[PDB]
Amino acid sequence: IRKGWLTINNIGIMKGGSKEYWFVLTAENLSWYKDDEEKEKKYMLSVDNLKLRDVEKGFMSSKHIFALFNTEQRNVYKDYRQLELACETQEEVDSWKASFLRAGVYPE
Repeated sequence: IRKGWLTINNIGIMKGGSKEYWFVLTAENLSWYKDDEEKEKKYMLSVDNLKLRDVEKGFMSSKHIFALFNTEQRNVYKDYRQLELACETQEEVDSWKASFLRAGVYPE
């Protein structure tokens, strides 16, 4: 539904803390790539089982932040703080959230 660059701020210390990844959001799958060639298909998140979450006051609010989480299945994607995602502006976060809603991701 929507493709573009998207930063993750919660990554295991053996790789790095913050890195930009290519993200493709569809109703069938949420596919994450190291680059914009759409060749690696490193992993995919579930669309219908995944949920959007807002973050409470107290998080680092210079970046615009939201989160992806799942609780119904054992496959919780390693729960890197319930897949916290961040963008430079609120418009990117809202466009992502709307794309998740169109894919089939339910609101909180």
